[PDB]
Amino acid sequence: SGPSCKHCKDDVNRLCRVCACHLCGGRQDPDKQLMCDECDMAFHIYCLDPPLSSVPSEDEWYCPECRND
Ligand SMILES: [Zn+2]
Ligand SMILES: [Zn+2]
Ligand SMILES: [Zn+2]
Repeated sequence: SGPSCKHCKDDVNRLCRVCACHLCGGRQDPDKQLMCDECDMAFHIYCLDPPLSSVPSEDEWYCPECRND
C-alpha cells in the first residue's frame, strides 16, 4: 500500500502534482501535507507562508475543494 506516482513517472519532469501539492508540483515534504481521498491531492496547510501548525496527522480527510460538493 506504499504511495504511487500517477503523472510523475509518466512525465520525465517527475513532478508529483498528485502525490505532492500541485502548487509546488513536488519538491516538498508530503509527510507534513494532508491527502484528500476524493481528489487524491495534497493541501498547502503547511506550504503557505504561514504554517497551519495543526497538521491533523490523520492525513485522512477531504479538501475544501470537493467538500463544497
Ligand atoms: Zn508522484
Ligand atoms: Zn506546496
Ligand atoms: Zn478533495
